[PDB]
Amino acid sequence: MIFSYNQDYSLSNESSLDEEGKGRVLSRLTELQAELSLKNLWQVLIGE
Amino acid sequence: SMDTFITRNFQTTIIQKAKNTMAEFSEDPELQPAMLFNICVHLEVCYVI
Repeated sequence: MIFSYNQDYSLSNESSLDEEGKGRVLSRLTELQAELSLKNLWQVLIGE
Repeated sequence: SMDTFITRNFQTTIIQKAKNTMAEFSEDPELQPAMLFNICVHLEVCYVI
């Protein structure tokens, strides 16, 4: 079950995860990434 | 500092288990925030699911 911050994902099985969690996960990821990029904490994560 | 951010955003249990994971992998949580955050998110998503 692969997920990303920019609304991109890859599920091995389709019926394993239905459309509700898929929303909350991407929402949480995007919200977090937003909160990080908002307070300049992304560069430290992207950095080595 | 993300050390504050993670405290604000994530729960206690996540930080505890994440730090326990980083402890078991023999790594300092405070000296490596990125890994702590990655583990925190990676651990949170499971619970979210």
